Amino acid sequence: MLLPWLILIPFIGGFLCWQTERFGVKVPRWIALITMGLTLALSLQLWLQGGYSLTQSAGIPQWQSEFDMPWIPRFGISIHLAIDGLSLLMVVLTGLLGVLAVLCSWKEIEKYQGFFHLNLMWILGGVIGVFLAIDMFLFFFFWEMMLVPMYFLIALWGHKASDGKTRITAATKFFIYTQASGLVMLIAILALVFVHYNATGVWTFNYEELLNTPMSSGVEYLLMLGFFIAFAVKMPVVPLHGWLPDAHSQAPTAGSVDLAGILLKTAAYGLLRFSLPLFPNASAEFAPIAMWLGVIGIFYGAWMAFAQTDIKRLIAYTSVSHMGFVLIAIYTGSQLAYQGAVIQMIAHGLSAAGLFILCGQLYERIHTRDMRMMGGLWSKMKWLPALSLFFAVATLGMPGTGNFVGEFMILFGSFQVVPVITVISTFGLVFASVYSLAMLHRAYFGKAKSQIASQELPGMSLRELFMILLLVVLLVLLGFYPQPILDTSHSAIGNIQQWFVNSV
Amino acid sequence: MNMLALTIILPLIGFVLLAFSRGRWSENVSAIVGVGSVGLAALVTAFIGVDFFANGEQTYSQPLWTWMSVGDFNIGFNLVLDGLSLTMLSVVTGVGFLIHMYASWYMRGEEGYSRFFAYTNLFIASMVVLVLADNLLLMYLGWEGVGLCSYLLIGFYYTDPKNGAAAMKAFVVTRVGDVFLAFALFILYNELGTLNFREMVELAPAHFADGNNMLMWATLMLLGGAVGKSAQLPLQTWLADAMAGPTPVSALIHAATMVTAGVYLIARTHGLFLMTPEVLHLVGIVGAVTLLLAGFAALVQTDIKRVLAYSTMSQIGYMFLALGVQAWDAAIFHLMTHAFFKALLFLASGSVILACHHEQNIFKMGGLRKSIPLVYLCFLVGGAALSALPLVTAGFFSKDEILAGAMANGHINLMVAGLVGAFMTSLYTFRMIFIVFHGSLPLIVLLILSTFVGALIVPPLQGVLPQTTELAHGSMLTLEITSGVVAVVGILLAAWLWLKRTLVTSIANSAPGRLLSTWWYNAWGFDWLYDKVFVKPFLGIAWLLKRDPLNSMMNIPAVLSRFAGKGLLLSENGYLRWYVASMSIGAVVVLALLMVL
Ligand SMILES: CCCCCCCCCCCCCCCCCC(=O)OC[C@H](COP(=O)(O)OCCN)OC(=O)CCCCCCCCCCCCCCCCC
Ligand SMILES: CCCCCCCCCCCCCCCCCC(=O)OC[C@H](COP(=O)(O)OCCN)OC(=O)CCCCCCCCCCCCCCCCC
Ligand SMILES: CCCCCCCCCCCCCCCCCC(=O)OC[C@H](COP(=O)(O)OCCN)OC(=O)CCCCCCCCCCCCCCCCC
Ligand SMILES: CCCCCCCCCCCCCCCCCC(=O)OC[C@H](COP(=O)(O)OCCN)OC(=O)CCCCCCCCCCCCCCCCC
Repeated sequence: MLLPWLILIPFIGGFLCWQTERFGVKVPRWIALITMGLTLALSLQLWLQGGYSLTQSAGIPQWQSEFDMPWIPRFGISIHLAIDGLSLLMVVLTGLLGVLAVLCSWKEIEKYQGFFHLNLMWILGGVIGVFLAIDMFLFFFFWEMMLVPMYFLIALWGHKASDGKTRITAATKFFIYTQASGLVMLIAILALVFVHYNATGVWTFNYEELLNTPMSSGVEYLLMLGFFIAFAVKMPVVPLHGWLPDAHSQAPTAGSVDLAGILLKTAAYGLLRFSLPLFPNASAEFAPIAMWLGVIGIFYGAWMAFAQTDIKRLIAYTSVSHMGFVLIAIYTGSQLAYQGAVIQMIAHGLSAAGLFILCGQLYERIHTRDMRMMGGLWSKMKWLPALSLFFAVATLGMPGTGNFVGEFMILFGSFQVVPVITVISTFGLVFASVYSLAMLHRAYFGKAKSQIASQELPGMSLRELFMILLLVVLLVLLGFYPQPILDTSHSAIGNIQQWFVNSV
Repeated sequence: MNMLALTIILPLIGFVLLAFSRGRWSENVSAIVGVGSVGLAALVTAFIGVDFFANGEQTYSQPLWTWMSVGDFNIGFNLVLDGLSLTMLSVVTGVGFLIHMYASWYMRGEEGYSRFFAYTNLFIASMVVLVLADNLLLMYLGWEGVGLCSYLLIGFYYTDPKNGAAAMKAFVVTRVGDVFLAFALFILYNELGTLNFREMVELAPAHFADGNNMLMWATLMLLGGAVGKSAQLPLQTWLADAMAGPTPVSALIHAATMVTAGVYLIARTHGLFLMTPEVLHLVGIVGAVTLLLAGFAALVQTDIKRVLAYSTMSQIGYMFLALGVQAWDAAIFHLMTHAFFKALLFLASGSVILACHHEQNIFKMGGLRKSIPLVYLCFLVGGAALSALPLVTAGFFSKDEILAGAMANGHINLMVAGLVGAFMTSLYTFRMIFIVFHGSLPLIVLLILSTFVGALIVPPLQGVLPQTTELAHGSMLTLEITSGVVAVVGILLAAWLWLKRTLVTSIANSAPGRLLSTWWYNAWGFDWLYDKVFVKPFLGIAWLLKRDPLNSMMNIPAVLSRFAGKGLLLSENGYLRWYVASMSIGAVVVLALLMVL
């Protein structure tokens, strides 16, 4: 009932951010903060009234909330929203990251700032719509309509130091990757709908009815592969990753775009919600390939992160390695590893948000991303090197931060399932420590390697400092007390796990 | 007595306050906050020990919350205290308090005073969590904390790139050890379903009645973590190269917290190690080999701090040997006494470094007894405890119990390795002492504690650790006699060579002698071996991959599309006759295709 308004509030807020552009230049940032805070507080309200900790696994489907309104009745297509514990954690994460994105672009006083806010809330509403939709066509519709605002702001609002051709190239690469993979997912969706219509005789795009689809072994594999190609472009899974560092490097300078579009992990949610319950046998046969792709992602992303001279590319490849861990977790079929993957998704969102915000601030003060032109920055800045030290410490998976809870719970469940992959992944944790310390030494330690690094730099503003400290506090609380998050997503994870292991 | 959480929280409060102070407070205020938090932890430890002895030495449990609860995966945030935890907590808090006082005197006028004390307070907090945890995951939290704090404190003078390189090396080597420890944790949860130490010991014999392979794997990985943190074979290079940091950092790492963590981990998990006797004898072998290599390296070192580092490695090898021969009480007693005299030796070395006001070589020094006699006396008593001077110092008694435990169990190779290691310790210790010296309330406190007064302290390990098998009184008498004779022979012989230097220069110039001296100066080539097999291939693969080959191979279809479009656009030449010709060609193709089906 309140989920249609969950998708509609960001859209109307961005529309009004564009509409009241005439009343001022610093007007639409307050409207942006108001609508993102409204979405966040509404999500917190539905969390507090959800009662997910007192919910038992009663099979699939099992939603806290659901809503259906017929949109294209010719194909049996309806706006069908639903919410349970995992999707609620994802939308609360989306609201928090959207609030941080609005707070991140606060000082961007431009003529067309209202349109940038409109694009940002179209992105956030699209991510929320992917997290809430349970109609397959409608889910794919949100999956692909997140693309156009993200393309336009990467191409037009992106990294100003680089030429416009580089930003346009990065935006086009990202759009082509994700839209081609989305079209493959649409092909899989259409084939599944037609197979069910041939089996029964009724048109439906409802996820709850497509679950009981009798398919031969091999057709289910192809449908799973189309879904996985979409979810692997967006995950990112190697070798479908390079759009991610080129899009992060050509993202807008403030860092809001990294938070709004990329650092929300809709592909892991899609694999948990759609790839495993619709095609459980095919996912079971596909599991070793996905696990070895995850291992390759971990080590390749670590080696790529060590090789960078740009900080933003280093953080992007760090994200690639962490999502390799998550990809190993999702295909284990283990409840402990699934819960660890949920914790890892949330902790990766918070920690990479902190890293990208700090990198954007550092670029604001030193006007370069090149790590050979900076050094000894611990003696020049007041807050930035120590908070960067905290987020790089959380990045390598230090206990006391939520990343450790996620990674080690993933590794506990995976060692219960796949021991050798777990051993190789823990040596990947050693690699994570190596690249985090390399970034810390190249940026903030040693002597100044240029003229801008030899100068005292201004301290951070109170808004950026307070949002960074909020991320720090949330990461520490996740590391020391992850139990509310686990109790929130226990029922949905349990139902997905039971459907996955009771069908193979 | 429920103030174990206080002993965790107080150094945490000190770290948080001094970190958010960011150097703005005065030096006196920063010293008060850091040293007062560590001293308050020590005082709460003292009261906890008093009440622990008042209640008949009973194990106490203080749960706080449930850290993780996912089905059968139940990890609690609970502390436990027994005699071993009390001994480690007392050693950590007291020696850390003395080092904090000396660092408060020593770091005057330095940059990052409050940052230094915040890092040391987080170090103390992490080690208190390490020694007080009742399960392996909370102990892993403390393990990673002490690793991170050691990285932060070794590279304290961050402007010098050598300091940062040493800190990064220490962190990476310790993290390898922690990955081995993580393997042990995964094995133990997968097998026993719990990570609580008492519960694992209770459930291991029933679960492993048929197959003992996974328990042997878990204990081997526990030893891997232990040698990772205690700087033993094959992860010992970081202690050699961690001299880049300041002197109280070295005292904290070598005496109070860092190197004792592996010994504590082996002692705490002694039930699992006793269920796998081959792994326990492997612990003893690792300790014996490590102390042999450390002594042979310590004789040929050139700086005071490197000699002290390799002496620390040698005595940690002694403790590992004592654990391997089931002399648990001797191992913990030697841990306390070595904490005392090694902290004292590092404090005196820092004093002589301040007196020389430079990182001067030891071969230039000589005749400093007429200028700084108190530092000479501190170095002499610390070396006498190091070299086991009989009936004067506590280190002699601790090594005597270690050797008695080695004798009473029936291990001859470990016994002779310990004897020649005591000989080697005497030679390198008095080599350093007579090369440098010929040719202060904490200082008094650990000078007193480096005598038999420190030997009077008995660790209360009756209920937690098993008692060592009693050697015969005659055999004990001959072992004490031969230990004293070996120590005195080493002292007198090293004083004979290193009082002019004539016989030493014979092997110090011969080609096999130069080869052996340079081989033992390079940590037996382990740094070179690790550079060749780990670091250089890592840099090579990173340089090979720096251009992102997978991105290019996925960019290949865009190149193919551009080439195909450029090729197809050549047919749009604008000639009407070619357009008619292409229409007729397409007509031919369509007609032929329709005819062939
Ligand atoms: C200019 C650039 C563009 C042009 C050049 C590049 C090429 C573009 C085209 C590429 C795709 C080609 C077609 C791929 C699908 C082939 C389908 C097929 O052959 O299916 C056969 C069979 C069908 O199932 P069947 O067994 O008949 O079921 C009835 C009884 N069971 O199928 C099965 O039984 C299952 C077969 C599964 C394996 C075949 C599909 C491989 C897909 C490879 C990509 C994804 C790999 C995994 C993910 C990697 C990391 C993201
Ligand atoms: C380059 C980008 C685009 C990707 C390539 C384009 C799509 C390639 C799809 C290849 C499909 C190969 C199918 C081979 C068999 C076809 C004839 C046949 O025997 O069909 C069997 C069956 C009809 O018999 P029926 O009684 O209806 O069976 C019900 C059980 N499903 O048939 C059915 O029931 C329907 C079978 C549908 C199979 C799924 C089709 C879509 C799968 C997702 C996309 C392709 C795979 C992922 C991408 C590959 C790499 C690019
Ligand atoms: C738990 C018991 C022990 C068990 C093991 C635990 C190990 C894991 C611990 C994880 C936490 C991160 C550890 C590393 C943090 C390093 C921060 C740092 O360097 O602080 C020092 C720095 C002051 O240094 P200084 O040079 O004087 O000032 C810079 C400018 N002049 O400080 C500053 O510049 C300002 C402070 C920067 C950030 C400090 C740390 C923040 C994270 C911890 C607290 C988070 C909030 C806790 C409360 C949450 C709500 C209840
Ligand atoms: C090794 C770490 C040791 C612990 C100290 C520091 C931990 C990190 C501090 C920030 C995060 C705290 C997260 C945990 C808070 C308590 C969670 C909880 O469940 O509390 C409830 C518990 C009483 O309920 P109980 O019945 O035990 O629970 C069973 C199911 N409800 O409540 C209790 O039992 C009361 C617990 C009180 C704890 C007070 C801690 C004060 C810490 C001050 C310094 C903070 C330093 C933060 C940074 C550390 C390094 C990153």
